[PDB]
Amino acid sequence: TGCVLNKLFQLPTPPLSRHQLKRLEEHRYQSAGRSLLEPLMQGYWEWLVRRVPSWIAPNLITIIGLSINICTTILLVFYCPTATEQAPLWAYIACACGLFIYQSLDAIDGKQARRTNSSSPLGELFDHGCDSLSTVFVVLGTCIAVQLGTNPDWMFFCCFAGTFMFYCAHWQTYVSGTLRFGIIDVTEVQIFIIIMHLLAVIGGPPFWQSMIPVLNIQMKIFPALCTVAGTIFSCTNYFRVIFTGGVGKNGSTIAGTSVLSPFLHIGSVITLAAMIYKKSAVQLFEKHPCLYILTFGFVSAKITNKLVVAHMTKSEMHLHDTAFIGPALLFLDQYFNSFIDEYIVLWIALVFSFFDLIRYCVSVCNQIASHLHIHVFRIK
Amino acid sequence: TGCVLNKLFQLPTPPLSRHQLKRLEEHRYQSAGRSLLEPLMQGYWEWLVRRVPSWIAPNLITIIGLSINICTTILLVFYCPTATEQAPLWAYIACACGLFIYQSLDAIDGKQARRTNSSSPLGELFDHGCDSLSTVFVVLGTCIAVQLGTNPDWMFFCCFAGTFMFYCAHWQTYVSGTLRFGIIDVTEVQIFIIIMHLLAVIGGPPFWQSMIPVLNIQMKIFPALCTVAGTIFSCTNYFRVIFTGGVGKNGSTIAGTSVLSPFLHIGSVITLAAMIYKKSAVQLFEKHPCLYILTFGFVSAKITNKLVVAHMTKSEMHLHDTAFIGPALLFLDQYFNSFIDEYIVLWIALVFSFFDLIRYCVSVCNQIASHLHIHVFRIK
Ligand SMILES: C[N+](C)(C)CCOP(=O)([O-])OP(=O)(O)OC[C@H]1O[C@@H](n2ccc(N)nc2=O)[C@H](O)[C@@H]1O
Ligand SMILES: C[N+](C)(C)CCOP(=O)([O-])OP(=O)(O)OC[C@H]1O[C@@H](n2ccc(N)nc2=O)[C@H](O)[C@@H]1O
Ligand SMILES: [Mg+2]
Ligand SMILES: [Mg+2]
Ligand SMILES: [Mg+2]
Ligand SMILES: [Mg+2]
Repeated sequence: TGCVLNKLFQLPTPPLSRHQLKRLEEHRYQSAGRSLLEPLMQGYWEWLVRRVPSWIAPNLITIIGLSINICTTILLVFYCPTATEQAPLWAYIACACGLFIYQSLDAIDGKQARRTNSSSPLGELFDHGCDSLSTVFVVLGTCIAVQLGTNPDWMFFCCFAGTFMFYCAHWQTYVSGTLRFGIIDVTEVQIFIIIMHLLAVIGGPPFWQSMIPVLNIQMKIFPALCTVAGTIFSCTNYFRVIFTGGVGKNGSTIAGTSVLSPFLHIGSVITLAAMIYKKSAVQLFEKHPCLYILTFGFVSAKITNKLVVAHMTKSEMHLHDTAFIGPALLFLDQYFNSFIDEYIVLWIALVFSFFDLIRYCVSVCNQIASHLHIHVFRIK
Repeated sequence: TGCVLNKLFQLPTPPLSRHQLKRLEEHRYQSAGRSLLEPLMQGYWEWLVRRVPSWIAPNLITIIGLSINICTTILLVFYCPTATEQAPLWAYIACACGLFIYQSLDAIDGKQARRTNSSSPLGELFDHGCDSLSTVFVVLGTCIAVQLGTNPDWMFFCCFAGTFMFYCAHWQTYVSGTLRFGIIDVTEVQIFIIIMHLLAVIGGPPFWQSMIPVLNIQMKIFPALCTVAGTIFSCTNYFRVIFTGGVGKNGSTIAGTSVLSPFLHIGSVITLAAMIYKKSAVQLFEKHPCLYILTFGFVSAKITNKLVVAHMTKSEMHLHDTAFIGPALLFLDQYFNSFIDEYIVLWIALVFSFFDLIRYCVSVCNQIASHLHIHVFRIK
């Protein structure tokens, strides 16, 4: 049983050459900037991390974080799959508490890593690899909380903008070598999302359906308008640095590739999502919104994780990836006038994309761990 | 003018690594077998090659062959673009003479190469690269001669079968290292095509429309039935050797790749041609058959030439190639319910595929020529 399962999750060919892993060993983390709300929370997080026992490995906290986040959002998705129903109030509280636990466990893992001398390139790749998967579920859970499924165009834009903004933050890191925090970053967005879930508890659908008297717009467009305003502001800060801050030869990226090369990957994901939406004869997204976002979210999360791998190995990005096979199956199905029911194909695309993400992650983590001789979830 | 034009035809990145070209230098041509009609023509070709002056480089004869073949077929395509009209009789004679000149010039180029000590890996790549382009035009010209455009399903199968059979002959060479001639090969097929053009001169449309009394099938299906029978016979000889004749480790190819890997490339070309045909709302192939065959022919010819390159460099085949961009443009256009007229998109796809083929060929030929220090069209 263990031999077949291990063979199922290992990639047939090693994803990294021997020279990139050695180059990965020479990598040294550099970050700059300070978020607006971060200095107040540091006192809380410094208290919390000191209570964690020293024998707990860093990557085990992260996986606990994801598991709490996945379970609470999947339960919320289970109760409200078209985003029009109302779930029991305690489910939103559980998601609210789960995200607060996630944020608290994320922010202390590197403090535990420092204190215990267990900082490693595996930890950095795993952390940012965990952040990439969590981001799709938090924005989806937000969309459920505001019942944005009744207005799909706003739902489509907001969910994919968050994934695109998160990828673009990592894109800046691929060119410049340094993680730069804005005034509004992950902490402010997540704090805004936890409070929003509590208003969804207090006011329900009548609050969200109430009219804002000054603007004559529905209240549901305000988080989306905040997403528009937030995207423009965040992109402006990020885009100045990609075009002017290239440290490679002749202002190229650190890998010597074109500064526009990561755009094509996330752009292809967003474009494919747009192609399937506007051509669907059965209104696929409107009938099954949560399942669709999860399918392309795993595709998007893997593409982000490949950029992290590309960052850590100082390598080029190949546009051709197996992650697009699942969306292509959906894309080919719509080409034949939906000869098979798209809902069945979407489940096939979901299951494939999930397993393909997990297979890549397990194979990369195991290969690096064997080379550096540490265990991923155990301290020696 | 010369700097911009040279930049237009060179690929931005060198297609071959330094180690594959060195490995290409160690390649030694090996062939086995004898065709049925070849021993009688050898006496004629030995007479002809002795009359060619020794200062003519081999690759210049080949390019003369292609130019005569291209011009005569394009003139025939110019007169009969839907394959239903009748061209003037002298145009078929010119094509008949042109193919006879092609065959005669092809068969003597290696004899000239031997006699003059000018045999080189560039010559072998250029020769098989020239054969791959000529094959699409000869089968297309045959289809014009029999007016097969009135029956598109037979026209589609026969043209693509010839390209697939020719690729498969080279596929056997990629696994086994040796060119194996059958009893029915290029010589017998071309001799059958020259005689067929002369019957098209003698009998015209009434002969081709006459009923065969014993079978109750139209005469137009007989070359296609010969193509079916020929494909089955030829595939049977070829397919035994791919499955049992692998000389690599554990019966793999000489490059260590799966024996099924070349199938995916030519299969994708044939499948794409099939997708665009059956979904077209405007009956695109029936209105513009010659233009369609030329578009996918250049795609198919390049993919064959990449296999030749893959053979000569003992390298793996990458499925991702720029040659598919042109068909994909057509494929994406049909996905949006033909928002642009497919005829215009097909011209765009033709022009792109032609330039992309030429760009690849010029860049590869120039890179190898500079490394081995010979001139492609000039003997020192
Ligand atoms: C801004 N925060 C701190 C609130 C959260 C986002 O920040 P993050 O999690 O991307 O990184 P961070 O600022 O916590 O940095 C912690 C650092 O610890 C290291 N790290 C992380 C995870 C892990 N399993 N092992 C590690 O050694 C990495 O070098 C990481 O960069
Ligand atoms: C069976 N024929 C001979 C009628 C035609 C098909 O055969 P082909 O053209 O593939 O090869 P061939 O049997 O003429 O072999 C001629 C050989 O000459 C060499 N050659 C070819 C072309 C060229 N410009 N320079 C060369 O040195 C190659 O090694 C080639 O293999
Ligand atoms: Mg952290
Ligand atoms: Mg983190
Ligand atoms: Mg020859
Ligand atoms: Mg030849």
